[PDB]
Amino acid sequence: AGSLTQLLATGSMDAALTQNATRTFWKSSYQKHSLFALESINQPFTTQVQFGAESHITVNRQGDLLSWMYLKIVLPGLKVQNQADTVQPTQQSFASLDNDVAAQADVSHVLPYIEGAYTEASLNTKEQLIAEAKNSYEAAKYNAAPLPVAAQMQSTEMPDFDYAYWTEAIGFHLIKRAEFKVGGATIDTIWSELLFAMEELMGRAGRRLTETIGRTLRRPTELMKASRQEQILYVPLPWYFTKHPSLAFPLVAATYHNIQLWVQWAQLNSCIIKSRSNLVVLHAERNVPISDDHLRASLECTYVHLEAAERDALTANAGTQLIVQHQAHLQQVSSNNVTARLNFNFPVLEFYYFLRRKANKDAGDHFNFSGIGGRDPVVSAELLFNNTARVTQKPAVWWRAVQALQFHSSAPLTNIYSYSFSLSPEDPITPSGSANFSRLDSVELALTLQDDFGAAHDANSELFVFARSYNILKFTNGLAGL
Amino acid sequence: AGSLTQLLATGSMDAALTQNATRTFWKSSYQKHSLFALESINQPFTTQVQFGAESHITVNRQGDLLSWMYLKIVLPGLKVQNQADTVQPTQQSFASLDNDVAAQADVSHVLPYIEGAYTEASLNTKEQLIAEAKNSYEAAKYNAAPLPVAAQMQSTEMPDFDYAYWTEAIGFHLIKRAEFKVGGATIDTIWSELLFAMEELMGRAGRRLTETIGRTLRRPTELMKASRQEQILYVPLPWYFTKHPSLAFPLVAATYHNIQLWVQWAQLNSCIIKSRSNLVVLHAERNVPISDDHLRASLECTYVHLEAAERDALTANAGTQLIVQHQAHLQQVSSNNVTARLNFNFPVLEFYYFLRRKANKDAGDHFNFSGIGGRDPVVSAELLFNNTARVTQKPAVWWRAVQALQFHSSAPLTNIYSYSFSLSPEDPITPSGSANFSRLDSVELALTLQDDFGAAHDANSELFVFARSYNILKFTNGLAGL
Amino acid sequence: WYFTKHPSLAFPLVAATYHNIQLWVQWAQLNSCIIKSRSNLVVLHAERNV
Repeated sequence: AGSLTQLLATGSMDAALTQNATRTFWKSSYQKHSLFALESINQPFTTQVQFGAESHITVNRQGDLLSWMYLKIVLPGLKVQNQADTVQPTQQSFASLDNDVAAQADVSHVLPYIEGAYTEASLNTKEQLIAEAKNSYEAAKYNAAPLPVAAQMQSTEMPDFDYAYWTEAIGFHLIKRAEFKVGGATIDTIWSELLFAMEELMGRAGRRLTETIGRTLRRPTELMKASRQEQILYVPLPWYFTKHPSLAFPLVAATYHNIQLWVQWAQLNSCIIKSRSNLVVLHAERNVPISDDHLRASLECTYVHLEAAERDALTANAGTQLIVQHQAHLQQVSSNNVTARLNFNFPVLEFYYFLRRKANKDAGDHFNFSGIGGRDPVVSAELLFNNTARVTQKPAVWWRAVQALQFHSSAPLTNIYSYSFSLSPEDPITPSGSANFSRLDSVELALTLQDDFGAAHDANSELFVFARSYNILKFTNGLAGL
Repeated sequence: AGSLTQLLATGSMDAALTQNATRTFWKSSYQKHSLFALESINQPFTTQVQFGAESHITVNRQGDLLSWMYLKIVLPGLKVQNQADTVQPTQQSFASLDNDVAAQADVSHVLPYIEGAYTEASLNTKEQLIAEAKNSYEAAKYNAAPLPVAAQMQSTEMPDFDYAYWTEAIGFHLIKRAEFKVGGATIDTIWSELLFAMEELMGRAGRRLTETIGRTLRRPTELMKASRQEQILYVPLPWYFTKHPSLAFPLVAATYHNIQLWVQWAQLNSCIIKSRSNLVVLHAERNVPISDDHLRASLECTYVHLEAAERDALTANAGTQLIVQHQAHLQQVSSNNVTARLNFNFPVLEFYYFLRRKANKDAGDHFNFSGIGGRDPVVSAELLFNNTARVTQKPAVWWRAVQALQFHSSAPLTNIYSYSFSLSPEDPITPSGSANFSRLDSVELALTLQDDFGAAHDANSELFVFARSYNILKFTNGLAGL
Repeated sequence: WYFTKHPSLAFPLVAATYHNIQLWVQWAQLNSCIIKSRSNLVVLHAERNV
């Protein structure tokens, strides 16, 4: 009686929701699709792959569309030997944990707050004086309550043996820059720092790229274990056509253009960290000093094979694809107040920004975007259009956590900040907002950074700003162009 | 002036995106739906439930559709007593940690690499010699750099007291096989190993089945804590009709067919691990030896009640549902080169494969798909159609991590490999690609496994291959059939 | 086989489309394939040590 009465208890308001219902929950409807197949094919680079060099590949035409694209990287296992035991000790310098430049830079900021005879003190007494000076510095700069000295003395249990390892997220770090080219024109460009920021914000829970890029979430012991043997990494290249099947790049519609991936590789000296400064780093299998020619890479592409009728239709009329392109503003930081002039073009969906200390970069911690003592490097930021506040001054947590909560699949674990003009900037096919920067005379991101950011040992810290913008790729008569 | 100018700054390209806009972001539109209610009802098995037996239930007709289905399992708490203190010590044998068959099998592979007097050595000296021999084995087989001996000596802090526990993910392990039957015909079949693989790949972040199936992510101390008291598990049965409301099984349209769930239960000896070989395992409440009749299970079904008009429409014309069925190829492995002949039928969406060492199975670690020393058991795999490479030789990481990244909600924490012909194999209502195996004369999965896989103590290791295939379930005149 | 002796005798697969072509091989017994230095030796697979 009650359940039937609920179906009868309808009024004029229910008519807007349920009158002439076009859907039922109790019967499945499905759509028929055209026939297609997927094939994954690995392809060698056209030029030699080496650390610090640029390499390119011309993408083969082994199907009708191009869907997924992965850079397959093979890194050798690492071993170490004392320089005294080596017949040829001359190698490039690597970052070493006995010379922690990041910890030395952090100590340099607290030196003015050390009370007593620091120079003559025992090692254990120096560690105590540094921890007390950190409390005095943080009280003076941040009105922080002092932490117990014992809580600041975190011994990272480092192993009592010699090692070397590939840096955190080495699969991204290796790709300093990649360019997707069609007919000799650059269609899009991606950077190591952008790839990491995109994975932090858009990386879905349970599908994080951890193993696929050599990322351990800053657990040095896991990087050491992984680095003792050969590593095979599959780094996704997040081009517009890899984001949705309807955006797959129509190879058949671009028949008269070569499709190329160009990759600028990281220098070998930046890719490795060692336990001690006096160690030589060896290729674990070959027992020779590690060299720039030990980098191996290939391109793994997923091709789509279409039925003849769909292939012929796509060849006759591929039309236009909405694309997202990436733009970069890279700036050196030498002061706590920084203004970035964002000379980006087109309808910008969103931008990301973050800072890297010189000391973190020099320590080989390339994706450590933290400030001094691991703090947030940004105090506040403001966004100006033509000297008018588009976003008034907001604290770092608003740009990092509130923007990520509103617009992104994930909140960043590092100090990555974002701002979206789009309601859904991760939707590759549905435009949901933008600001046209080609119609603004000035776009300025004004930053107030933490105290002493870009001073002394951190002179030439880096500001990264990346923007995502809409453009249109047009296919006509076997040619493709922006 | 700027924001109004952006709305006016439109050209012929914007017309394809925004001309005659059929959607606004500033006004919600909603659809009205028909009236329905959901009811969860628990039902006993029609036959006795016991370990190692087969049991069935005829599903009641308590609503118009059948939606969710959970196997509700009740396991008793476990206690242990010394065999010497027990009036009836005769029980089935259980795996025991004082007789670690998996560790003994791993030691057997490194015996040829032990230098010195192993037989006469002290226990601590034997552990050192085994860790050194592991380095020599891994250097010889994999060109691995040696790990410090202290880093290989992981003491799992096992408690200094007697215990027994239910094996990891016991809720899946208990279900050796389940069959969904309609009118005496098997509509679909699921296996323990498939349920685990499906949860690894399709299990969403924050909705993993951990507690609901007795899974701890291989933390033995948590399995021990849970096993001291009665456990109630709710194991989801992932039938086609549980995946989307429009696929709910139309009970009213199948009025003349009995709907049955058949379950083949795991043997009790495989479900329990104990600290020591000389312990008797007791039911914690009853203080009697644990026996095959201590398994309790019931079926929890979610029924849908429809409004009379929708019920009558569905009874008159339920039509056809697209269904996904599961197929299995199960093979013994006795060599490092394995060819699996996949005699699957219908349009296959995707397949999963993985290996289990005999030693891991015998140790009661039923979902440990790792190789020797916890390594990846697959070096490479190739997929052939009619002796032509459909997927050329690819390394294990491509089949495990790249395929999961492209097509699945999650990456597996265990050595589960997949391959999809579908762009969205987790979409239950939208076909997005398949390969029709009923039109292929041969489908071969060729595997190169790690060295010594399936040799000696691992003779009769297991290969599992599961496929997901499309079929159609038809409803006509109160009957249902494939 | 006759078709391996001269190019003009190559077996015309296209002309035999409705017949399966099969090679059947009867293998020698393992006991006949091996000779050893001494009667009291066990013969092992060199790689597998079985």
